[PDB]
Amino acid sequence: TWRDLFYKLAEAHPDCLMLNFTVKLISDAGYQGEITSVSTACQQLEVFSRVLRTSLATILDGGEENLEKNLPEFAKMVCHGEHTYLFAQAMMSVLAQEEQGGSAVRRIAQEVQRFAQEKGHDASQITLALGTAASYPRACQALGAMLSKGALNPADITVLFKMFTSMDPPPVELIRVPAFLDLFMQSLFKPGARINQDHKHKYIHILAYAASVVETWKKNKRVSINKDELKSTSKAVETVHNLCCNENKGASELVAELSTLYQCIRFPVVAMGVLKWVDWTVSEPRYFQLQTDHTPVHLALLDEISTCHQLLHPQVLQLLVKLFETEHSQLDVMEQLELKKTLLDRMVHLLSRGYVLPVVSYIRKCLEKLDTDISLIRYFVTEVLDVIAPPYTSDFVQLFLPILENDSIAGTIKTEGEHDPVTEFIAHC
Amino acid sequence: MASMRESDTGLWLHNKLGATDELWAPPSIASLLTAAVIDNIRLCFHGLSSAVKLKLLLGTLHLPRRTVDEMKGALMEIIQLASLDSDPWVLMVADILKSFPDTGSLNLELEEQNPNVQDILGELREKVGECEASAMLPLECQYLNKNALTTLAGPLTPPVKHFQLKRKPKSATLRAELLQKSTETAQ
Amino acid sequence: TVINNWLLIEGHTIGIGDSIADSKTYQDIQNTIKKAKQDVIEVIEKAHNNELEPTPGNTLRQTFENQVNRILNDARDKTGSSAQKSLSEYNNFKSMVVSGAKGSKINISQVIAVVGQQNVEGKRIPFGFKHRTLPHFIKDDYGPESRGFVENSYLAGLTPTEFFFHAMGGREGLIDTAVKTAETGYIQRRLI
Amino acid sequence: AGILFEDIFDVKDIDPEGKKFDRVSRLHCESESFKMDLILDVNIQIYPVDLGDKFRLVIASTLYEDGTLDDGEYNPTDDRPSRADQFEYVMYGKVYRIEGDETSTEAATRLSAYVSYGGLLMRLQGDANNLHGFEVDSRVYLLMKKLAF
Amino acid sequence: QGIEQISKVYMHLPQTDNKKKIIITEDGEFKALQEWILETDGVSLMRVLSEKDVDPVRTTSNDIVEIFTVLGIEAVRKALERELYHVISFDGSYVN
Amino acid sequence: RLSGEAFDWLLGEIESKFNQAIAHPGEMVGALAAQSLGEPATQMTKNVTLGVPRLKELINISKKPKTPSLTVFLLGQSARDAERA
Amino acid sequence: SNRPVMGIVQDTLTAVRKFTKRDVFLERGEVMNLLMFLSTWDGKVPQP
Repeated sequence: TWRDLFYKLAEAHPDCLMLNFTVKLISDAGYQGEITSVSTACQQLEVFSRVLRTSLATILDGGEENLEKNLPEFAKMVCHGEHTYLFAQAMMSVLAQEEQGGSAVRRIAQEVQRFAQEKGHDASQITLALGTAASYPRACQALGAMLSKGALNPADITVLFKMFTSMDPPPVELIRVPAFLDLFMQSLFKPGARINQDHKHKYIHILAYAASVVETWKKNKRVSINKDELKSTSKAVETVHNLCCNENKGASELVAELSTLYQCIRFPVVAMGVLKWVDWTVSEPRYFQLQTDHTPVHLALLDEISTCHQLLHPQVLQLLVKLFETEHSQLDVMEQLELKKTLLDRMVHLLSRGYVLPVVSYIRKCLEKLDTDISLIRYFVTEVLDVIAPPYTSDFVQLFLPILENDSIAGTIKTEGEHDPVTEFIAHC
Repeated sequence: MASMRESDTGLWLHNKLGATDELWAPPSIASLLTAAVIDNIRLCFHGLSSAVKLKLLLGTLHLPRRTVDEMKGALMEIIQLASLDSDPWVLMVADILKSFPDTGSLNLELEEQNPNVQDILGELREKVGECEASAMLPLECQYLNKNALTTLAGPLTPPVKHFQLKRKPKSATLRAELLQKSTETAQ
Repeated sequence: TVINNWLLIEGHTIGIGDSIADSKTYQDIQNTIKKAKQDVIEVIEKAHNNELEPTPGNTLRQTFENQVNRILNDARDKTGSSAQKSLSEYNNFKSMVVSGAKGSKINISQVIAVVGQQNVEGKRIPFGFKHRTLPHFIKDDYGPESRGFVENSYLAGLTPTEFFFHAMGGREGLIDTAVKTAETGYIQRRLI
Repeated sequence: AGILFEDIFDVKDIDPEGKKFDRVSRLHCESESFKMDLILDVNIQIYPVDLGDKFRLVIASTLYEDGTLDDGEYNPTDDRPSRADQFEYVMYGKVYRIEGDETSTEAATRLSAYVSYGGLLMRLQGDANNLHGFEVDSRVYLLMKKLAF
Repeated sequence: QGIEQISKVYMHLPQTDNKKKIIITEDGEFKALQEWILETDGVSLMRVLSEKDVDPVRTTSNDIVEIFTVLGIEAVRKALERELYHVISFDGSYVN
Repeated sequence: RLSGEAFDWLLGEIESKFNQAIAHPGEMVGALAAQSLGEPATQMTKNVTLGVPRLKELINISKKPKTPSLTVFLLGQSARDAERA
Repeated sequence: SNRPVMGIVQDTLTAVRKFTKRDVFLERGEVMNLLMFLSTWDGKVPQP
């Protein structure tokens, strides 16, 4: 506390000598770390470089679970200073030049640039200048303007459609920035968003080219372009967009075309767009008041999303967590209980398809937070142990033994019967 | 557009770009770069502090394409004059930005007697080589189809198989139930 | 003066072309009318097999009448709205309605979409004969067209039964005028 | 002079709600230097434009360089030099509303000038610094000219 | 059971704020409330107002002779004014 | 944001306009009211029997109205529970 | 009912609605022809 008082005094009276003398005494005594170093880290080159290197090495050691932990501090240190952000993005782009294992480096760069944008600092045009957009100045200017203003305009989209549909399309990887695609999904999926009908075909073609059209690159050289997923994919995108953005139509009509819905929901970009549309559509609190099914079709589509693609599992988990954490004070508790039971079924399905660890951790956190009814937890664990069979991995048993350790499960699920899931799991371990 | 002298230009630069709290170069730098100031930086660049150099160099890219087109030679001159500063930050930034006015892109050269860059590149490359199978798929891979993902980062690698299932989960039951309901409703 | 002299250049008219739909709105109107007829038939058959829960405060017949009238009014309103959407900015009925010079939305609805239900004394066409409005119907028919619902528009023309029903509906207006004038003149004289 | 505001705009979008009127088109434009938004109604029948066009927009108090501040009545027989000789589209109207992010304590950083050219509306939304010649209930000339660059 | 010349009673929920219960909240808002009301088919006004759980302040009678007999001459004047206003402004017209 | 001169002009205009709204002595308000009430009566056509007949029952005090009724308001907690009504 | 009893009726109302639309433009000749019918005009042609 007294060291903090010295820091405050030195800030308030920089001219005074004793404050500088105390700062240097603190540095010599070994307490230089407690001295302000968030901005000092940016002004130092080699120490910041070594911190970045160690943080990224730890990130790649521990997987995504450790990347989620190391990302905040590392991103704040990098993006607090613009020069540090520029140098960091430069080294990430240089490392990502290699086609072998460069996906992780590109993801790191995307996380850094997203964090920088979330702080009100715009450097998307810098990233475009980093890439091979020199041969296509029109595309670079268009994308820079679109990302700078953060909206979707018909003029730049028309320009991009004209050039990409032409005989010499620009690098597709340039338009594969997550921010642009997120804005595009906001435009064509979120209810209440209006788009030009006369350019909707161009929008769909741009999205299809960015998502489904594939290119071969060797030594950063364009070799061949596969455009097979361009007609059926674009038609599926159009049909799904029409279904999602026609909010006047009831959910019954959407279920009536379930065959086409399932046929189109089997593509990754389309499936993720469907989940996003459901996300905004149900994000309205009044949707549950207008939702008259205990086990609705939206959750079935969520199950289909979980089954279809493995990479979309974190998004399904986030949507389910958003739904479950939503505590409602405007509906009867019974419908809330039914919705939570159905969400438990959905997240059991997520667990079944291999997405076990985050679901189990979320259940453990909820049980230790007492935000879930004991009946809900009992039914969830009963169904989990009903569907699953031995053997079980070390991580699963390590995460699930404390789950049974809670009395709220031992005193409820344990029943007198030949097939007792809790007793069976205790005995087998 | 007055001719601002070297001491006066340095005072102006350290007043407009003197915000140490604003480590981010403000968008106003787009309007802070004119012909006269860039021309007169030829003499006041010696007295600028390193933070001022970094802020100005980072703001040099936030310019319109037409402005860069009409202000080429002065910007080449300022880049070559920045390439003679004590801070290697300015040297490297000017070296890469020398190609910005020509093609609109940034040069890519590293490991040129840059020990921090050398260590970072070497360790990150060797770590990626160690964990090439366990890569970090970017967000667009969540959007890319099968062929695009295989071409970019290889075919999808399934996670660890925790266990096996004896009873079909109720999600399949819900799927079948709602398929039957949709068949009944549509027909 | 100024507006009338500019109208010599702009001009204004109304004709047959302003009373025509796009042949796609006609399909929507026909489908809506068919759905309304099916719903009324379903209500009638459910009444015949005695599955109506009586309204808490009213007789069974009156709630049957309420169901029929609600269905018919909903159908008429939907058809009118669909007709209004179809009108272009060049339409003369729309121009004369939005300015408020003459006409109303229901006028365009009746001209284009459907005339609607005819009513006497606030109720549907009564059983003038024994349990049928006209000899052309069967006894105890509570269907839409039997009790005085006009399913055609003024452009498409009225069939003889609905023409006679419309005449019945229109007679009451003249009768009401002829009695109300003399009724209210005395009230006004007493007040003054 | 009397140049209240000058900049280069590019047509980022044409009327997004649809063609309410056939002869009049709505335009949403962005700036290049000052980065301010523009909404304008134009007579598309006589001065047709399409997406991606760029133009110089010079809002001026008077058409005469000497700034003699004409009354504002139509006198076609005037041989004095005018700015309209170097512009393709000229409109004359009055500014009728000035908005801003004004707080009860400190000033406003963003302004929004609304002008009506006898029915055709224009809103210029930008930072407060570039909008200082706009005072409500004053006459304004449009003076836009397309660019071939 | 019941009171004579009361043929039947309708249970009603006022969807218009005129017959709704309006009470000023603690922070100044008006916040019109919705409460059940009864619409009879006869006139007592004396054995009805004496009934328990029946509001003796907001209960009207729609009949001016009975209101004159029960409440007075100013009350009948106010009731007559309200009846005239209702019967004139039902169609949507307005009279000063 | 009115200025001082504008405020003085506003006060003067209000004081001038109010005096012109005073009722003129000698105005035959009875005949005017009779006409202004008889005019809408010529332009008007659960069951409460509004319109001209209701106006006739009100104007001619009659002890036998067609549809007399009361609007009974529940006093306390019974105004919410349906069965308690 | 403290409101006017006289308004604009029939085709004058329709023509004044069609005349004040955003897309109504007049040449000089028709402008002078219309201005000839103003009783209270001051004789000054407004700037277009």
